[PDB]
Amino acid sequence: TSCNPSDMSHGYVTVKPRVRLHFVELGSGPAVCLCHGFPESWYSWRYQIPALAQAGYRVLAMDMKGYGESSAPPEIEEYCMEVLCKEMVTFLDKLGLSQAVFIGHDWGGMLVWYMALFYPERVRAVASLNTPFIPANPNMSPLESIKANPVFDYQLYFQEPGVAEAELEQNLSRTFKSLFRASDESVLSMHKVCEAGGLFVNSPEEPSLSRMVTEEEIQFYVQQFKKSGFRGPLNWYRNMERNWKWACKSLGRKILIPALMVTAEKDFVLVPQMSQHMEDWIPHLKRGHIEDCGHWTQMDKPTEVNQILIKWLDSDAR
Amino acid sequence: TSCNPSDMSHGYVTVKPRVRLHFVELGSGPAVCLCHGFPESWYSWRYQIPALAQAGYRVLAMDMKGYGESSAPPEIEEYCMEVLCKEMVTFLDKLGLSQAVFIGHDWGGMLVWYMALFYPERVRAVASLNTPFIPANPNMSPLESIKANPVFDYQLYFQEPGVAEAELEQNLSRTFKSLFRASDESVLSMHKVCEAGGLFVNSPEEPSLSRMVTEEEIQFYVQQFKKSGFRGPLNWYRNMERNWKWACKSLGRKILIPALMVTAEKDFVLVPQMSQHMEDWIPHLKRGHIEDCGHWTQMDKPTEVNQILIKWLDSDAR
Ligand SMILES: CCNC(=O)Nc1cccc2ccccc12
Ligand SMILES: CCNC(=O)Nc1cccc2ccccc12
Repeated sequence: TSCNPSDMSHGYVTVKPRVRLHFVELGSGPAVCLCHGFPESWYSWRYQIPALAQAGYRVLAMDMKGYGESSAPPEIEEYCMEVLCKEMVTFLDKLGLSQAVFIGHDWGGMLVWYMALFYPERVRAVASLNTPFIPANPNMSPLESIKANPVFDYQLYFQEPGVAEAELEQNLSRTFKSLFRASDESVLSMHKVCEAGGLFVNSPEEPSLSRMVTEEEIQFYVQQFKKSGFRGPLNWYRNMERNWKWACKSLGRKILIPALMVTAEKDFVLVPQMSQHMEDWIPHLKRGHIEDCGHWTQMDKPTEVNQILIKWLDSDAR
Repeated sequence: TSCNPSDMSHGYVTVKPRVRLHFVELGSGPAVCLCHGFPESWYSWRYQIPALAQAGYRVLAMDMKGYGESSAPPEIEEYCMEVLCKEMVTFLDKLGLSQAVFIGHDWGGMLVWYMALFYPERVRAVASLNTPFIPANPNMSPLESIKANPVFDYQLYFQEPGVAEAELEQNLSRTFKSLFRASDESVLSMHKVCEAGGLFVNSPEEPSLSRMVTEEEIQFYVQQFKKSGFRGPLNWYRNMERNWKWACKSLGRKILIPALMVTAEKDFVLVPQMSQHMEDWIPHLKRGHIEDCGHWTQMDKPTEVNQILIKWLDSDAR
């Protein structure tokens, strides 16, 4: 079971005069906020939305700041974790929600950890797909940390505004077809990007459609990204100095609320090994692991994600 | 406590191609659907929305078909009880709501009774402000019943398309200032409206502001009615025979779900005596009565409306 955009309830919350956030809503019961990653949409949760609502939950699948129908200001400062988390709290206030279960993937996963860290009174429970929780080191710089591991090469390529924007916007159909693939079907070399010139360097001009996605699904991402482009989505990566300084202010405090860390076996960037020793800083931490699952966790193994999320929600969040 | 439109969560549900239903959403818990009357808005529930949300309820204040941000087709048939009720069922389906407590006023009150009558499985509990539930007599004609009562003379004036629209749209500021008044402040005589050839005859050109409303509140209704006018709202009255024929299909069946009948002492059109013997057709009917309260119930006595609704929701709807 998937989602048809015309058959969904579309909600709009003005968090700031310049910032309006779009979301889809399905089901009744406890509020469950779904936060997608880069370069995604609310549509990335298409298989989770009817499954979680059927399970007995009020699903609020977000269109993150800079994505789809949500506002996309050009400023880099507008995409730091501090302002992004603040808006999500304002989103809960304007909807009359005291608490909500926050589930995130990729960049959304990073947001949900900081939402649980800085606002535990507004987050009932926290779940993250692929993205682990690493407390910021005050004696270590955020720039040299990305330079240390060769897999985060594309991150430095994403820093300069306009450089990644022109490549990703060049051909939207080619962009999502090359990105949304299973690990065995993938051709993207994340280890070396800056030297290669771009991300779709080894990718063909007309790539084949992956087994996880259809032509209709790919074209929805194409139409959504025509509204604002890639500037807003890429700006999430351009706040390494601001995010590090804000995270160092928490230092000592822990995420005491019920947590769930879901690792993807085939994610070569957000490797399952990165999630090690997370229970030292998170006492009520639960785990989930998906075999043959790449980076696009929701699209790759929807049945496995639905099973783990529902089981954890009914036992630890309810 | 009231509602500010810019700070509200705006939801949109496309129930039919050409028909999109707008609503404001606040709070968590059981779904509470609020249905306004003629010539109103979701804003008529401005005092109820924060009160019910604070009480522990998920408030869904509707912009009824033909009002404000909701779709307004010009077809008369599009505003009969049958198609209006079916669209509200589809509204619950697309939002993933199996049940919702329906609270209505005026035409919204007539809609909620028919939602409880034909779709009791989707109506958790039913409440109505001023509007009683009278079963349709298959031997009695709809035009004969309205003509027999001198108070329903204005309904005959509302029949011919364009006639009542031209008067109500002539001066929107005058329209809402003349209509939204407490019974003692009323400048409109609902008797002999056809004889006078208009509703605003005894009413002055520049009417004074009522004690219930401010200038800011009046201007909101003006701006909302600039979008589609009065054709859609007036079409709710132009389906007498269609509503009678559909109601006759229920014949003999009782509303077995929990129900609330709230009467307004000073409503001279929907008089408290019209609600007599309602318990014969509704076995589990609870009552409410507001003294010194005119037709604009929510506006006139907000504190009393909130006290009665919350008390009943906590004991019968939950
Ligand atoms: C929080 C940092 N996470 C990311 O940058 N994730 C990714 C973004 C875009 C393409 C990818 C392709 C493979 C793996 C991860 C990818
Ligand atoms: C379902 C039938 N109810 C109505 O027609 N209600 C009314 C509509 C417009 C103005 C009014 C003014 C006073 C009382 C009732 C009024």
